Amino acid sequence: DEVAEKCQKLFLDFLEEFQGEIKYLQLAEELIRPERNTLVVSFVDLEQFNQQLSTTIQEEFYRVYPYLCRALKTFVKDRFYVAFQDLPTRHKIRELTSSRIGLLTRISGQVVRTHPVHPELVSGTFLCLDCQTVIRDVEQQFDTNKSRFVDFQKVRIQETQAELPRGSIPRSLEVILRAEAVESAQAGDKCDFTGTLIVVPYRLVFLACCVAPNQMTVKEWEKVFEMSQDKNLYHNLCTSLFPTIHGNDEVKRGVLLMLFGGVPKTTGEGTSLRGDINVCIVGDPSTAKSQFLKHVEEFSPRAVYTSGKASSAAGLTAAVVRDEESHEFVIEAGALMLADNGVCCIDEFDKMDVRDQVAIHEAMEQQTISITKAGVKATLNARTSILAAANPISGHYDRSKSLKQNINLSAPIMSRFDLFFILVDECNEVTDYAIARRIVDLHSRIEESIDRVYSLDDIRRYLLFARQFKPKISKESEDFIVEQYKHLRQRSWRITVRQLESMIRLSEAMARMHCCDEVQPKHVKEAFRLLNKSIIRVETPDVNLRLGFSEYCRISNLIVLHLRKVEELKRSELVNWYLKEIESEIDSEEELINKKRIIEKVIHRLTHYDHVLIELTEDPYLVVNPNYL
Amino acid sequence: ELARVLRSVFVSERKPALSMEVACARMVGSCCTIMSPGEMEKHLLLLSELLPDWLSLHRIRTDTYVKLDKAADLAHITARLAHQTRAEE
Amino acid sequence: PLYMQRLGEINVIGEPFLNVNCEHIKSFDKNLYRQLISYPQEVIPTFDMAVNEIFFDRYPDSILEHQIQVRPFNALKTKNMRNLNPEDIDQLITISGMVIRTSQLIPEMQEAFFQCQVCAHTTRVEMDRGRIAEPSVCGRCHTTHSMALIHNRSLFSDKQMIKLQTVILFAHNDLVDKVQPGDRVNVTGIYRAVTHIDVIHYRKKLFSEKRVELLKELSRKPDIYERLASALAPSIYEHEDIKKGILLQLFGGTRKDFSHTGRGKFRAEINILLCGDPGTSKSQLLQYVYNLVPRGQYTSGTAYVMKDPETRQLVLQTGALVLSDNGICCIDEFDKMNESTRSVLHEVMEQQTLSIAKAGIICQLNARTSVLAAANPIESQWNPKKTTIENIQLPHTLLSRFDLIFLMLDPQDEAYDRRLAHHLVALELLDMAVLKDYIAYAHSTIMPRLSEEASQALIEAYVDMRKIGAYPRQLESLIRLAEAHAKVRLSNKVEAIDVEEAKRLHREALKQ
Ligand SMILES: Nc1ncnc2c1ncn2[C@@H]1O[C@H](COP(=O)(O)OP(=O)(O)OP(O)(O)=S)[C@@H](O)[C@H]1O
Ligand SMILES: [Mg+2]
Ligand SMILES: [Zn+2]
Repeated sequence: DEVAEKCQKLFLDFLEEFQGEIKYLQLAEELIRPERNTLVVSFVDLEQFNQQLSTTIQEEFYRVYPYLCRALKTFVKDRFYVAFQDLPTRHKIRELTSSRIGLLTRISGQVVRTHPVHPELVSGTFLCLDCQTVIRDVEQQFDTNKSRFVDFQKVRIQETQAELPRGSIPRSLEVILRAEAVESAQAGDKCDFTGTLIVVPYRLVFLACCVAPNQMTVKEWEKVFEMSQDKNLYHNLCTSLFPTIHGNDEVKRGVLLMLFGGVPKTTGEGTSLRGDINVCIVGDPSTAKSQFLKHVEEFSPRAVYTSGKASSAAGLTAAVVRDEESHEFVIEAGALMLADNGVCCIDEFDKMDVRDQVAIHEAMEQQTISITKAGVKATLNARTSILAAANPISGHYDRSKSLKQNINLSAPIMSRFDLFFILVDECNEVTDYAIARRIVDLHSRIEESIDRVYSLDDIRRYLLFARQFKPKISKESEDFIVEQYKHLRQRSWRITVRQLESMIRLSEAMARMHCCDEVQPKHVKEAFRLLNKSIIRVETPDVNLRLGFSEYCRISNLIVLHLRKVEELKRSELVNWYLKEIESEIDSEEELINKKRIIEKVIHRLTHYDHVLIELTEDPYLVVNPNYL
Repeated sequence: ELARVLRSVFVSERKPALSMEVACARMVGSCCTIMSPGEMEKHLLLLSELLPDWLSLHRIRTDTYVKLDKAADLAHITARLAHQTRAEE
Repeated sequence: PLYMQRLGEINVIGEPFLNVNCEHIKSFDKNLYRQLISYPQEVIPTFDMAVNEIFFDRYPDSILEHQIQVRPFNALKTKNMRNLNPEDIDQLITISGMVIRTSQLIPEMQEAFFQCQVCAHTTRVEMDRGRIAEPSVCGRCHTTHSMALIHNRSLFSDKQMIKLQTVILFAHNDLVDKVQPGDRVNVTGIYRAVTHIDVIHYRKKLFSEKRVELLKELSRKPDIYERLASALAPSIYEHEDIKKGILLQLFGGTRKDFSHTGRGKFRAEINILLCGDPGTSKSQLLQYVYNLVPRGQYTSGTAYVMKDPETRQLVLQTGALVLSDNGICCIDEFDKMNESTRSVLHEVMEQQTLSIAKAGIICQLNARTSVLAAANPIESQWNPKKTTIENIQLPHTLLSRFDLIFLMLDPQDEAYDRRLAHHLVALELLDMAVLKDYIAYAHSTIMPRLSEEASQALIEAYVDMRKIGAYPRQLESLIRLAEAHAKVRLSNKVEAIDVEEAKRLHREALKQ
């Protein structure tokens, strides 16, 4: 093949002239090392150096690969295998056809099974038994001392879930790895393999060479920076992530926090502390129990969804199945281990049998799953965050019975959820009007009725950037957490050390959200409410111009705290202080006059209705009722 | 940068012209940034309007097809794009 | 001549494939059409040669991937699959059918690449008639029996075996993978016996102008709806509201994709529950619906795993629910069903999808079906009580999922018995035959959309309804019913009349 010799000469040219330092000289010198026998070559450098050679290699890789090896051997000997990387095109397993045989392509899949390393005889020195003639350098079409052997690994891969079309069985592919590619892949991992599709007697097999698992653009980086400095980032994210869901913002905050997640810690005793969050939603029907699952599934690419009763014990964690060809027993993966480092959503968790939940138990806390079945002994990682949806007994929360009698769940399962929300439905005219108008507006005005503060892709990029930081806990946060847990535990869903760890995780999640390298007590105060609230209405009613109950409590708390601090004032002075403190939010004269109106009304209402403030004789003195805590 | 990828796409497909849908899908599946197909379509339209000599669009029936000259030097085209960006600034 | 424009379009696109309608050949030349039917395998090369010569004469500078191939389709022999005879061997045949299973990609050699074992002299042999013409001598050193075959260097064509509902189809090259199981295809190809059919072409409007005019004339009648109510189930007496609900379910709602919103695909298909004593019109009505509606399913009170004997791989079989996709599924004796199946039913009722995670098999399936269920009260008699559960014992979830619930009570009124007996002893045609095509036309052509007046009406209806107790799902059902009534009037906009009629029907059902 003249073109093969031309390709060999051009590869020599690339190796000898690519640069102000030649990148491959050190790699070639290290190729002398016995443990190093494959050379990694970038495809982008090959294509930029010349295009004819790049196209020829991409098109006749099998034709010129031994010539490439010969060129590598010649170049090294002047002072072995060739590996390629960074191919710009990704392809799907369902795209692999006979028309692509011999083409250099890279394929994405998930490793499901592995086989041990075997010696493969490449060139064999054969001894004739009739005339004692030694035949050397005999290639094999698919004396041990003088023959050449290469390490081999066989991998079985399965289609990714995202690329799987609905109603289709994910096909499996066989992959051959040699030399340095051996043992570089582990079962349960997702990898991209660069190589070719060869013809085995027929049969389809992929020969691979490589495996796969600051520099961002200026404008994307600047957008991330700008949105990282937003003071209202938390509420804006909460609104944008669920634009079509009305109320129930506590659930939104909880799911956002579990998306952020905490940091895992491993003790010197080797024990691993879970750095994830598990969330349970239980409620009467017609609520948004499901919609959150769908939103988090569509938003996060690493999300898995499943139903309650249709899932068996084997299908959740793993199963032990006998392999047809090998006549042995192997492990088929379950949903939990496929959802590794992701989120798993379970719908109708109540309908699941106890025999299934007891299997879930181990993955819930120890974050790993152990199998000791039929002579098969193994442990697998199950680093997942579980989001469970359920309804109370008989579908309706009966107030004639106790709270404990309204949930048919085991005590450890109740204990192992960090956040446990219970939703109760009530008949209120204003809530009915809001729900009806939202639903009809969505049905009639599909796209123009959506106002998203930030793009979904922007949220994804920000979350990816934020998840890699690991904040430190401050001493002030430390003693604040100590005293808060003191107060909380001094009062069914018992509060154990697990809740303390959940509180620490929530504080760390708040710290990661704000891109802060250290944890501040404000995060602790924020998470304390979320841990406390438990049973939650759809929406609080208005208080007489109207103002929400939460804001009313916030203003009351602020004013009481300031007066009580000053105890160790005057009406006008206190109003001036409040307006000084809230200057960071007001941006217009109208908002200032509105705030003045609101604070005057609230102070009057507290003075004359709630009796928390007592007047003492145009600027009367104000004192706190000594029985408010 | 996207233009570079586009070139490689036409290198990979062994075809002189491709539809909007397949080309946009492959570019999104190979781009370094997650983007919507509509953004890719608008970017392709911008490339066609700025640089018609390299890249041509043909309206056939109910679709628009994309054809490119593979022999053009990428460095000169990149310099022209940088000059156009500077001019628009 | 349309064919010259077709050739120009092929030139512009570069795809060397010609689709030729057999009726055009029959009209142009009956003898040539007969020759095509009798010996397609010999006239197809002639057609390819003629079209290639014409195209190269017109545009000789064509860089074609492959030579232009002619694909005839829609032959007169639209024989039924069961009408095959030994007479039409090696003739073209066209069959309509359903695809069940498709095999994986099967490579077949078409060019054998041989290399000399001494001087590496290379040659190519065309694969002909299932035999390999292996060279015996070398072209350079003339050494006998020095040829080696390289599988990788050889040329392969993709072929696929497909099961059609049964017959075996063999798709080659381009035709491979173009058809997904679960679809209806008209396959045109040559009949061969070893029996099998080799595919040449796949096929995946129906009303004249007079039919559309007649439909418009009928729709302009304000009574047609009620008249259509009289058209449904003539043997069933004094169930006009039930017939109205069945017709509205037949029309159904309109499908909307909320992909830009981040929300799941909302259900747009209507389900109705019926409860009453056995021996009533339940079974007859269910049979009538199943017979009238295409793709209907009848079941009595899902997907499964089958071992492939060939590759020892676990494949999936689709239950009646999946098989009735875009159709209507009717179930009898709802109460008497196992609780596991009813637990499964919640997902298909709500999300129209179904997820399975069993024995390492994880899959999701589309289940766009309408459920028409018949149930029997637990007492076998209407005990005077308050809630429907007190008579039927059904969970609140399943009841809340149903859009419409109707109860069949045999009244203790003598005149009703008179009318029933007279209807029995005495026990239209222009309507149902037209109505099938009318429903198909309404489904394919029109889609209504919501208005502001109907928005305000629905908001008021919701706020009034909750005072009686109310879930947003009944509001969604009311929207669906309004869409169905708008489709009934063939109106592109939902108005006050649709909302008022839907509210009237809902309140009548609740009162009863
Ligand atoms: N706050 C809300 N905003 C918008 N739509 C809502 C709201 N609450 C309820 N809905 C609507 O009511 C539907 C019910 O939500 P789902 O979560 O699917 O039902 P569910 O409460 O989970 O009951 P199950 O578990 O499916 S029996 C939603 O899909 C929305 O269409
Ligand atoms: Mg739900
Ligand atoms: Zn020879």
